Amino acid sequence: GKRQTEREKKKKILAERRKVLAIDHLNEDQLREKAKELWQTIYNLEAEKFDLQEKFKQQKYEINVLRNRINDNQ
Amino acid sequence: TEPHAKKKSKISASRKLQLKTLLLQIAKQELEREAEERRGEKGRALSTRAQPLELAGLGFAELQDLARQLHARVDKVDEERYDIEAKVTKNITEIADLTQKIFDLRGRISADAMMQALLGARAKES
Amino acid sequence: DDIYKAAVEQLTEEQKNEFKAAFDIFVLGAEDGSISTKELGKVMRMLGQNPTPEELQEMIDEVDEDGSGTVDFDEFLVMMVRSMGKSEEELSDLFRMFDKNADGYIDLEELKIMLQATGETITEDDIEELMKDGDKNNDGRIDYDEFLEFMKGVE
Ligand SMILES: [Ca+2]
Ligand SMILES: [Ca+2]
Ligand SMILES: [Ca+2]
Repeated sequence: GKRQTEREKKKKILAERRKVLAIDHLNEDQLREKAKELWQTIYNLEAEKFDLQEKFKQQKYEINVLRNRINDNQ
Repeated sequence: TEPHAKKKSKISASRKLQLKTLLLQIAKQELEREAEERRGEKGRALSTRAQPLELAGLGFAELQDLARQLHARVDKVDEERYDIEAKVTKNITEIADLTQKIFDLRGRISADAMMQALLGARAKES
Repeated sequence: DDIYKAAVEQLTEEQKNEFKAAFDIFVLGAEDGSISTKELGKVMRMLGQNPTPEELQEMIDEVDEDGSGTVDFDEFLVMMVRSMGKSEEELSDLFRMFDKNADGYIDLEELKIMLQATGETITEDDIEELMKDGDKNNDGRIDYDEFLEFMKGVE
């Protein structure tokens, strides 16, 4: 039903966002920089995850208020 | 319905307005305080979740393996981000729907011109 | 209401005297010395307007404070000032700041805390009257819709 479409959509979006790692020509110095680059990517993704978690909490508050307003005005 | 008493207040509407204005100011200060505190919290969360690289003393093959390890981690973190994003998206749909619902449930001449017409030259102050 | 009432409080005596002279034209010949839809309609038409009886009733209801169905001089002053704030999204964020236990309502304790934080000398009367001003449905707390009306026109 709805679950296998959500799952295939997730797989599809993550596949499209994935970058190719090609390191086979790099020397030691280039590899150290490549590692720093990947670390920064992880950092930025974690930062975005944190923003979304904070948004989620504000959204739960907003939804609770909306539900109360609806109940009180019915 | 029958007539009833007017609402009466111990304090002037002018006082209430001053208090409301100050109330909005301090709420706005608390909002800025919340944002600053959240920035601090974000810094600390990122210290834990994305700790610094230790590259000193890794040889060539170790560096190749580290790049592969980090790239794999990129995939995992993106998946976790996607999962929270999906919950945020569903909340947006719910917020939009409830906002419409509450909106539905909840669903001349100026004194200046009037004073000039009625009173003519006797209208000065107003 | 509140912002209009405050404007009325700040009218000069001579301004109020001129408004009284206008009020006297409206009420000329009225049984109870008050403006009904009959007197209001007569004057609006004299002024070149053509309101429907529904618009007339609505004009009265907007300022009628004792449910008399008529406008007395005090209600007339409010009508006059009305005839001459923040966004909802902005007020929604500010509401959350009052709502310290996150229950979707501003209670008396939360109002008190906020008022004290202003630095002004806060009397018990300040607190009780603001709550009564905000709480339209007499449950002793200010909900989101009440908060919007409560802060309407506040800078
Ligand atoms: Ca009345
Ligand atoms: Ca509360
Ligand atoms: Ca209430």
